[PDB]
Parts: sequence; structure tokens; C-alpha cells
Amino acid sequence: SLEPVYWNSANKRFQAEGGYVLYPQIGDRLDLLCPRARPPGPHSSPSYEFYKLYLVEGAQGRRCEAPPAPNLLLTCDRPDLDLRFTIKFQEYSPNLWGHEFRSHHDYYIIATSDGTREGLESLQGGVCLTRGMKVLLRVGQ
Amino acid sequence: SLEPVYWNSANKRFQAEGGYVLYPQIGDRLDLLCPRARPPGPHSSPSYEFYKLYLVEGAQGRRCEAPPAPNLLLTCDRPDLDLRFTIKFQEYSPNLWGHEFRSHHDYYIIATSDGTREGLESLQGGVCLTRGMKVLLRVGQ
Amino acid sequence: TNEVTLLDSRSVQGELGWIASPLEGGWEEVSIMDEKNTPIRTYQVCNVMEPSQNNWLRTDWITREGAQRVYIEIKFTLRDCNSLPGVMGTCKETFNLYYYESDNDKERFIRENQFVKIDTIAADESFTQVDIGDRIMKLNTEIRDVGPLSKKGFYLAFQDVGACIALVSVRVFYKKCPLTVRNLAQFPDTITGADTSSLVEVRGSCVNNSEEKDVPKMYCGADGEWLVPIGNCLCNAGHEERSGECQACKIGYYKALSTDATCAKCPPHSYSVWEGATSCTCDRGFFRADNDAASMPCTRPPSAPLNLISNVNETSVNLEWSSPQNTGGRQDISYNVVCKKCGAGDPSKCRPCGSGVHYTPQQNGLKTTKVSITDLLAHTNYTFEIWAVNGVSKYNPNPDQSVSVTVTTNQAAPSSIALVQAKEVTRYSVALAWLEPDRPNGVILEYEVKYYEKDQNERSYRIVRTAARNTDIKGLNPLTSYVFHVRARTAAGYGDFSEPLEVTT
Amino acid sequence: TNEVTLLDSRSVQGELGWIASPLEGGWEEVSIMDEKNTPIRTYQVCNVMEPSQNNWLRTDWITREGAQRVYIEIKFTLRDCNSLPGVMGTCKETFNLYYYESDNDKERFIRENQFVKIDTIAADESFTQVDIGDRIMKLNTEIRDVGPLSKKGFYLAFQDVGACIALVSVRVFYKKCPLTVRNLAQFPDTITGADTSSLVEVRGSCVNNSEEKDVPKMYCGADGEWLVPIGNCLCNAGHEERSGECQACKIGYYKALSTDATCAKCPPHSYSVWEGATSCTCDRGFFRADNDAASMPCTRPPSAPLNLISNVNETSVNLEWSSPQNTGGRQDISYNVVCKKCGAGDPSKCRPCGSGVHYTPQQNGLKTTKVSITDLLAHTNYTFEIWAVNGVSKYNPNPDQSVSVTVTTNQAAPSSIALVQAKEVTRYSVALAWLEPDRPNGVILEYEVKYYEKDQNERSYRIVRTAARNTDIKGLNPLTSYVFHVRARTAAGYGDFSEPLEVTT
Repeated sequence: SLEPVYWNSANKRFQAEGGYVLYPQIGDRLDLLCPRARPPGPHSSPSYEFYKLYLVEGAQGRRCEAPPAPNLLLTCDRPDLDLRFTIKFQEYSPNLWGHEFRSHHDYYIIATSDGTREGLESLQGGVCLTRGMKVLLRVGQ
Repeated sequence: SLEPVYWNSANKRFQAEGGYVLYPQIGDRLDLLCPRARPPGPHSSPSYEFYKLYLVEGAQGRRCEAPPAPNLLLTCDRPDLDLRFTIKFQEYSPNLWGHEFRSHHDYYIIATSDGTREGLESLQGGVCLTRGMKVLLRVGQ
Repeated sequence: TNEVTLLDSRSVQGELGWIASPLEGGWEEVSIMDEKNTPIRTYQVCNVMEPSQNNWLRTDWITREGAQRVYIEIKFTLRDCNSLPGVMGTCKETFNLYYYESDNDKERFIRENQFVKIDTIAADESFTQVDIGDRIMKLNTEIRDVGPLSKKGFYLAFQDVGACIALVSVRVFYKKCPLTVRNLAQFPDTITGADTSSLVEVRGSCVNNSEEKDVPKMYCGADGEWLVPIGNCLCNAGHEERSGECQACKIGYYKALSTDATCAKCPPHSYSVWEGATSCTCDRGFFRADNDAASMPCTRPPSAPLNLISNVNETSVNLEWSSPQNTGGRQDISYNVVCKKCGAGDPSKCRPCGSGVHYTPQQNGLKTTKVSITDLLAHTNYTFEIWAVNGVSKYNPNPDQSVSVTVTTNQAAPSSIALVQAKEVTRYSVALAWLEPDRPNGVILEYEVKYYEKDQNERSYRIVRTAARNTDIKGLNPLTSYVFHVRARTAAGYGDFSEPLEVTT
Repeated sequence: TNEVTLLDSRSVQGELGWIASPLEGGWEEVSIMDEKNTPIRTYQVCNVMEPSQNNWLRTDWITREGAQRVYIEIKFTLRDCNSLPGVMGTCKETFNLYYYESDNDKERFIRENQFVKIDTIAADESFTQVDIGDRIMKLNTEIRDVGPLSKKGFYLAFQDVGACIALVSVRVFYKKCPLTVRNLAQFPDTITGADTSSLVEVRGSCVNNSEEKDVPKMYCGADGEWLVPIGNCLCNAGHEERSGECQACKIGYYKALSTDATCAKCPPHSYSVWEGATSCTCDRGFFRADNDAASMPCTRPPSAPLNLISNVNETSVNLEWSSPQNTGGRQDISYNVVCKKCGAGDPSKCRPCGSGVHYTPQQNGLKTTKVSITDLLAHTNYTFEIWAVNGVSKYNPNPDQSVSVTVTTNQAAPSSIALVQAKEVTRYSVALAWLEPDRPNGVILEYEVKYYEKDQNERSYRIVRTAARNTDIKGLNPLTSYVFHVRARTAAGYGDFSEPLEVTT
């Protein structure tokens, strides 16, 4: 099925060949995690890396560029706490914006921050370029 | 459309050739009236005629005979007041018994009372025979 | 059953004739036979297969009757849409309830945007088959309220959006606090408050035969009932506690002050008064004092003290008496000494003591049983009337008799008995005989005899008073020697000890 | 913000992990970014195309915290089913809410028939498009309550029957009456009653520096607030009214009794006491009486009456004096007469009046300014000390001085003046000269002169007291003839009228 996506440099699934591509099925869940990295357990990185993850149109995903008023999924503010976000590929959601997942379309989960507290609000390719931190999502027809 | 059925001797639509046959359409309403006949207005009869009107299987309707625990539609107890009952040929109703109108079937609205207070509870052909007080209902396919 | 109906669709026997948009093909009026086996007027719509349904039904104008908070009871049923032919999908299971306040009682049309949404009402339960025989209670009941209402009346509207629904009855009502009598005070019918967080202060007037001691008040809640009673109205004087109003005291019962306790029976020696009396009146011969309490019985008058002891000096006279026989029932007993000067001269008629007679203890109304009169003229005969006075005796008629004694001023006191003699000597009794003293100095009234045992420690002197010149001793142990001393007593004075007679048993 | 949370699904950061039947394909857990831009845990189901849906979701065990009535807030959204691909029909727009009381906090399975239906909850509103940017408040909010609850805790369950629904948050709470101080009494936090028609009696303890005069009580309503306050707790002696607790009286303030009024300043001639005093203490030289009230100022001690008039008889002596100069501030003024016998003999030292001296008006502490002493031995010289006594004088130190006068017993009264003479005669004033009487019979202390007009009705006699042998008249009309009479006054007695001198102005 689908595995948790850990959002730090320590992942390395990012520095992979094709480039972190998930093919979720309609009905699939997905977790994006920002693990403690304060009392440093497994899966955490050298030091806490401050990120904002956006879901992006794929076209913009390639260009490593969030649009204005982007679709912010998760905000790794807290180096003290484990953070998570879960999607289900379904018609219902506690989301109130009315976003929708075209099938046969490409979406990216990107982080345009340089990974620093001062670079957090950056809306244009940061670690998305630097460490190649994006994930393509191709959702079952 | 469908006209009000006045339930007294004064009607005379009863003493007619074919014998008071209505062909209601699905969606049609129907009223059965027992007009004052105390302060005697129009449509009322010589004197108040005490009736109970039942909806009947048609087979029984011919035989002028209500079944046990019949389908009582209206009860003309009150010579003081105008009484009415309305049907709509529809799936919903304030009726709680779960009766249903087969299409291509014959139903009769019959009165088996002799038209007297003491003959009221009669369940077998009274005025239904006497004055030929029944109405055939053939409901649109 | 504590709520006033502003509308009940079940009460309408002809037709409701409510306005509907559309007038045909939407909500429609039909009769049914209800739970109470009674034909009623209902509204229904079942356009489940038709899209974009917006069917409006609107009541006639309903008067508030000035009630700012009004409750709306809707009993309805929902036919399961999947029980209908062809209908495959998810069923609409709700309708919307609206209202519109208006002074106008004849609004012509349904103006959709002018209606205010009370709530979306949901069917708890649906049905698939009509009930044939006896009505089973499976209808949905939903109650909502609206307020504070400002205008004369209002309209209710129902919006159907594609359900298969029948409104079985619509009942619009307000609550109310019922007329109840608690803590002996009447409370009138009061309407419920406009808000759930607001309480209504209800202050009702007390019974005509009762006085308000504490201010009575009750708090009429939103549920249609009072909460905490504060202030009790005590029953008036001559009226007891009862289920309704303060009931008056029966023939032979009284109530002086406003107390929670019931009417008490008339005190001893008191005449029975008519129904609803303040205090039981006293019969002829008995009278009650003004300062004295109503609870105390009518008084009897006091009695005069039968025994009177009098001792005389050269110019002064000492008087002593015992406690009265019949008290009457009062603790306040006083004695009044009256000078007469009737002793001087043989005839009955005399002159009163006009001169200033001085008596050191008290002038009139002495509580002590001993008095001493001084500055009395020598060689003149006097008489004093010791008249007993009670607290009631002033209101009561003057007591019939008062014990009095006649005395002499200059004359000595009586002398001593020359010799005493023992007549009979036995182991149980010893008889005594004696003559009157040599010098009487007045009329002899009493003889006092004293007894004291010898060879042992001094025992308390035995006192035996006999007016006769002979007396017998009683209850004495054998072989006990006794000394007997006699003393002559008069109103004029105190006598001396007699001959010491030592007689062995 | 007056309600305690028993559960809030928004507070859970990991996962709710509630049990669901079926565990997959029915209710499912997903995160969202909420109205407060915060990630929360939600539950959803959207099996609208599948028939005969019976999807159960069940919370973990929720403790009541002993609250018998609990409120359940569900915020949810409904995706319009006709916005979904293929779905043509009528949408399910409701779900059902249930509960189950249990002491067991680890129920393993959903036992459908064991759950009790609270209500069918209806979506007021549905949506067709997810909200992208800022959260618009279009969620449905439905609150229901359950109770009275009997057991330690309970489970909530939701039944979906084929809607496209997301439970955004579930919040379970109880209300509550807040900790408030009214009528100078503390009231603790109390939970709301199990029924709307039932009120909770709340009796809270009063402040440590305050005494309970009337029993304090409040009625905690179902809305989470008190209704009618009954019984007020008055502040203790030496403590005033304040926003919180009874604040003590400042330096120079007192409070003797428990009154609603604030601390009053120290009365005149009273020493200032420390913070929180019952009564202002009196400084040196001033003392307050036991029977006297705390409100009254400290008194001053009384003064002795300067003038003393004394008249003598053969065996008795009469004394008279005026009102005291300095009262001190007390209405209760008494006079104590002390016998000395210091008049007899030339030396200062003497023997006290050991013998039984009898004085008819009063022995000690007379209210009248006139006293008469009897049974005094003739030919012996005496002296009396009339000592003024006040109500405070007992507590106060013995007054420094008391006005006294020395008198004689056997010695008579003074004689009359032989002749009087007028020195100066004018229209405004007439001077008078006179010699001492022929026989003094004691030391001369005063001379009293009387004036009376002739030819007219007898006017009130003019009194002029002069110790000197010369006096002058003042304020007299011309041509008015006047008769002048002089009288010599001593402590030994009363003198006689002088020569009648008729002098015309």
C-alpha cells in the first residue's frame, strides 16, 4: 500500500532515481510526518528542518513554485513535537475549500522553504530544488 | 376533473343509468361530503341520513357487502355539521394502515347502512341496495 | 396540560385551506383517521422523483395572544422513498420550518425571501406500509420555539425539497404558570418569559381573612411552572390553617395573635363566643385583666386568710397571717390593711381613721404576710381589716368577706398561767389541763403548748394550738420524760411560759 | 466559556483511533486543516451509491466527572450527493446519534442493540466544493444532551445510513455555575441538574472575618447560572463592606456591632487604636462607662458646685447648691454627702463620723440639689463635703476638688441690720450702704437685697447677692419710688428684713 512520507533530509527517498512517485488508489490514505528531531529518535534528521508542504498543480510542481494563497497541507513549526497530516483519496474531507483531484492529472507535494525558520514563508522553490524535495502523485483512474 | 360526491338521497347521481362511475387520474383529489341538513342549505336532503362509507374490493362492492374490520372512510354522525373526507390518488397519506390501489382494479365506495342512527353499524348492503348508493372507481392505469 | 393552543390543525373540521406554492402538484390537503379514531386535516407532498423541489406551504395568520415565546409542535411521517416504484436513490429525510411576523392577517402571497428559517426538521423514523387497523404511535414529533415576538401575529411555513412527507398535525402554543395557592397566598396565571435565561417575578395578593407578614413572591420559569417560593402569608387573628383560605375558629375556640398553630379551646371558667372569635369572653362573676395575657384563664377572686395573730406594744401593733386558701390562679397576691377605729364604744357604728396612721412596711398592697403599725393613740380601742387584693380583684367585684381582728392599745398584754396539771398518764398518751391566766388584759383566743425531750439533745419544739382549756398528746415512745409549757395568746399581745411540768411516761 | 470539556476530538494530535463497524470501507479517519488553521482529526463516510448502509462509529469511553447531564456538540459537513459522479437520486441528509452508559472503560465491540438513540441529526446545509483558502463557517452545528446519567462514563456512537458526511469535531461537555461572591458570601462551582424542571440548592460558607446572620443560599439553574439569592452574611465587628472579603477598619476607625454601615471615626477625646478595632479606647484622664454606648464620646469628669447655701436648726442642718459648671457630657449627675467632724478643734486632723448620722432624702448619690441632715449632736462643730458623682467618675480617677462648708450646731441664727442708707441718687442708679447686724451668731457670708415697686401691682422681687457691705442698682426708669430690704445670710441660719427705705428716683 502507501507508506508514510517522512519530511526531512534524513529520508533520502527524495534523492532517488525517478524522484519519489506514489500511485495512490481511490480509497487510499496517506501520511506526511515531521518527526520530533529534538529528543532525536529514528526517522528524524541531523537537526530540525522547518518546512511548509503544499499540494500543487503538477505543472507548478515541476517549476518548483507554489501559487499565491497555496494549498498548505502541513507546517513543521514545532521541533519539540511529532507532526502529521493524513489525506484519504475520497470525496469527503474536513477541508472546507472545495479542492478536487482530477484523475489522469499530476499533483506534487512540494516544500519551497530552504528549511530554516527564516526561510519558512518562501513560496518559490527552496529545498524543492536544493534537495529535490517534492513528491509526484498519480492517482488511480 | 373530479366533482364532490354528496352522500345523501338528494344526490340522484346515484339513481343514474351506469351507476355513478368515476375515473380518477393518478394525482386526482376526491371529496365525499355529508352536508349539514339541519339548517337545510343546498345539496342537503329531506332529513339527515346517517351513513358510514367504506372503500371496498369491488367484488364485495357488487355484492353490496363490507368485509370485517372494513376500510371506513367517513362517518356521518353529525346532522349539525358539514362533514368531509378527501382522498388524493397518491403514494402518501395520513392513513396508517398500508392500503393500496391496484390499477386495472375496481373499487367501490359503498354505504351499507339503512340511513338511520340505529342501522348505522350495518356491514351488509343497506342503502347500497335500497337506493343503489355505491360508486365505482376505475383509476388511471 | 399547562399550555394554551394558538393553533391546532386537528381542531379544523372543514378545511385548513392554507396557501401553497405551487398550488397544485406540491403540498396538498387530504383527510386521515388519526390516533384518536378522529378524521383530521393534513398536508402532504411526495415529489421524490422530480428534481429541484421547492414546495412551500403556509398557514393562516396566527395571533400570539401577547405571548412573546411560542412553541411549535409538528407531528409528521416520512414514507421510505425506496418503498416507492422506480425510486432507487438516497431519500430526502428533512424539511425546513420558517416563520414571518406580521400585523397583517391577510398576506396574499408567499414571499420566499421574507421568511426566517427556524430550523431544518429531521425525520427520526420512516415507514414503508400504511397502518390499516389500530393506530401505532410511530409518528415523528418535533418541537421548536420562536421569540421574542414583536408583532400581533405570525405565519408558519414549511419548505419541502423532495421528501415523501405528511404533516399529520401542527400545534402552536405558549406555556403558562397555573393558578396555585401555596404558603397561604393566591398566585394568578402568568405567561412564560421571552428568553430561557430570563425568569418572571410573580407577586400575588393574600387571602381577605389573612395579613401579610412577609412579602410573597414566586418565579414563573420557561417550562410553565414556579421555582422557589419566598415569603409566607400568616393567617389573621381568629383564623386557622386550611387547604384553601384561612378557616375561622369554631364555636368554643380562639386565636389572639397571628401564629402558625391552630385555634385553641376556651380557657377554664370562660363563656363560649360565636364562630371566628379573637378571645374567649369571661362569664358573669369572672373578669380578665388588661395587662394579663389572653392564654390565662378567667379569675377566680382570692380568699381572705382565716388565721390572724396579733401582738401589742405601748403605742405600736404587730400583725401576722398565713397564705390564702383559694389563690384563684394568680401569682400576684397583695394585702391591704384598713383602719376602722370601731373597737372603741359598744355600738356598731364608728368614725374612720382620719388621722395620719404610720405603718413602716407598706401603705397598701404588701406582698409580705407580716405588717407593723406605729403611732397609735393609747387607751383607745382599734380594729384592722386585712383585705386580700389580687391582680384581677380590681376588675372583679369587691370580695364578700375579709378576715379582721379587734385590738387594744394601753392594755398589757396577757399574763401567764399560774399552774398546769396532767390528768391521765399512759405509755401512748398524756392528758393536759390548765386554767386561764390571772390577768387577761383582753379576750382569750388561743393557747399554744410546747413539748421538749429531756436527757437528749434539744429537738424542735412541738406546736399544738387549742382554744379549749384541755388537750391530749399523741404518738410518744415509752419511758420518755417530757416538759410541757402552755402560753395564752390574744389579739392584744404575746403571753408568757407556764409552770414547767416534768412528767415521765 | 462556562463549560467543562469531557471530550474534544480536536485536542487529539496523534489519532482518535475510535472503533468502527465495518473497520474498513465505512467510517474512516483523516486529518484536515480546520477554521483555526490547525490540523485536526476527523471521521467521514461516503458510501452513497451502496445500498443498505449501516456504518457504526464509536468513541472511546468518556468519563462523566459525576455530571448527570452532559451536552454533545457535533460539527459536521454534508457533501451534496448529486455533486458526486453517477449519483442521480435523493441524498441521505441525516445520521443517528446514540449512547451507552457503562462502568467498563474498555468495551471491545459495537453491540448495536445495546445503544440508545439520542436523536436523528439533520444537515441544515450541504456543500458541493471543498474550501481551498480561508475557512468559511458553513459547517453544521448540532447540540443534544443526555441524562440523568447513572454510571461512571459512557460511549457515543454514530450510525451512517448512506450519507456523504464528515464529522469535523465532536465535543462533549457539561455546564456549570461559576464561583461568585454575592451578598458578602462565597459560593463554590456546582454542576447543573439532571432535569430542566429540577433546581440545585447551593449553600456556601461565609468569609472568615464575617458572621452568618441569615442562612445564605443560591439556586444553580440548568443554564449554568444562579437564580435568586436568599440570605445575606453581614460583616463582623471591626470589618466594613468590600468587593471581596470584609476589609478591617483603618487606624482611627471603629465598629462595635455588626451593621451594614461603614467604619465610623473615633469619638472626641479618644485615643486611636490599631487596624481592625472594635471600639476606640479613651486616652489618659478620660474613661468610658460600662452601661454607656460605644457611640458616645469619652467623659470628661464632673465639676463641684462652687456655691453652697447652709441653714441650721437646733439639732438639724439644711443644705442647698446649684448645678455643676462642667457637666462632662453625661445626663446622670448624682451628689454624695460626706460627714467629717473636722470643724471641732483648732488642728487640721480629726476623727470621722463613726456614729449613725441620719439624712432623710438619700444616703449617697442624690439626683436633687437639696439635702437635709438630722440627729446631729448640739454644741459640736461639723463640716460636710458634697462630692459630685457622674456615671464615669467610678472608672475615672477621684475628682481633685469638692466644694465643702463648715457649720455649727447649737449656735443661732443671725439678727437684722439696724439701719440702711442711700449714698448716691440719680435717674439711672441708686447706691446702697449698710452695717453688719447687732448680733452675728456666726461668721457672715452673704447679704441678700430685695427690690419692689410702689404705686403699682406687686412685681417679682429683684435678687442681688453681695458679700461686700455696698451695692449699686442698675437699669431703672425715672420717677419710680423703690423700697429696699437687706438680709444678712450665714451658714448658721436665715436673717430678718432690714429698715424699709422709700427712695424716689
